[PDB]
Amino acid sequence: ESFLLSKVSFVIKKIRLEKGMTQEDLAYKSNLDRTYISGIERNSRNLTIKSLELIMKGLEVSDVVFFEMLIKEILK
Amino acid sequence: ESFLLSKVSFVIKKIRLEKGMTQEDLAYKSNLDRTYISGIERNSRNLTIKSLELIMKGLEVSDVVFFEMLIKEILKH
Amino acid sequence: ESFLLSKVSFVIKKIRLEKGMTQEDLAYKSNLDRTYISGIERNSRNLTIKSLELIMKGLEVSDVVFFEMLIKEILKH
Amino acid sequence: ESFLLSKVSFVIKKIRLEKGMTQEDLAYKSNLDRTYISGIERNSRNLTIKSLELIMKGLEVSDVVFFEMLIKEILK
DNA sequence: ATGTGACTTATAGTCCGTGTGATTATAGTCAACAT
DNA sequence: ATGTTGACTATAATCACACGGACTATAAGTCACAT
Repeated sequence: ESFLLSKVSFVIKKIRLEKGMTQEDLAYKSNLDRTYISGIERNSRNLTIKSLELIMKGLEVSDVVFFEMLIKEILK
Repeated sequence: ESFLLSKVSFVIKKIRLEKGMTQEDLAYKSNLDRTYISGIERNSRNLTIKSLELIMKGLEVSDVVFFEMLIKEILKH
Repeated sequence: ESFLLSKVSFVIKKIRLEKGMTQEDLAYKSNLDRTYISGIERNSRNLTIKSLELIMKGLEVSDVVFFEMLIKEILKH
Repeated sequence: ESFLLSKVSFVIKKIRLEKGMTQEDLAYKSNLDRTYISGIERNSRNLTIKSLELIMKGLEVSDVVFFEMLIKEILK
């Protein structure tokens, strides 16, 4: 697997939780598949930017906040 | 098309020129086709995080540094 | 345009495919531009004996056997 | 300089002589410059196929006969 | 609720080639004077 | 006759790039069945 990919996924999971969402609800909100999301969170998926963008919409988080977070997460 | 993509697209080119690289050099070190590097910069193609990671390694730049410039380009007017 | 040129350009391609090479290998091995190899085959282009020699070295072929295949191509109907 | 380019030039000179032609006449017959011809024969020019072709027409020699000769000259 | 697996279908990514403006090196062509 | 030296100017040859079609790998999106 990839280092970045795991932290993207970790971040996605982090934010979903800090907000109190279920996967079911992140899937609904972003108009994507729930198993799709589960896959990403166990990090069994290699998103495209577009997909990442949809997940950010679903999380209701701007690109900037996401990347600010991803950076922090990246530095152990 | 996509907001984030053209930003990612823009930043890949910006860095590449800042480092005096050519598409040929880049696609070189990213072990992607020079067609793909062109494709990305040209028509903001929808790359995968893994591919983006390869390009970062190609640009001889870190995850962090890239995303910090990404944030800057998004914030601009 | 020129009789001999399209014969030369035909034979460069023939050999290139016979040896299972691609254009951009040959462009490397011949120590000429990517687009020049294309341009020679694609249209014809008016190359120099020195450049022709480089290509022959690149096709991994001798002056002699090149010209022998050149003669054969000229002689065709 | 180049081996091939030398043998080419030598051949051009050879054929010119076996036909009893002067350079002046070889240049008239192919409409090129006499100093141009001179230059090739003293191996100071790297001609293009197009030019080579004009010289063959000026020598009144077919492409095939030229290369047949060029091959033989190439083999010592 | 979340996590599998496995199975299509869209598309990301590859591979080989075409065609092009802009710049640099050099062949094409023609002087003057040689011998 | 041929040789040589500068020249000017056409174009060979370079360099960075765009663009397309066809093919291969894989992400996108949806089932069934776990827990």
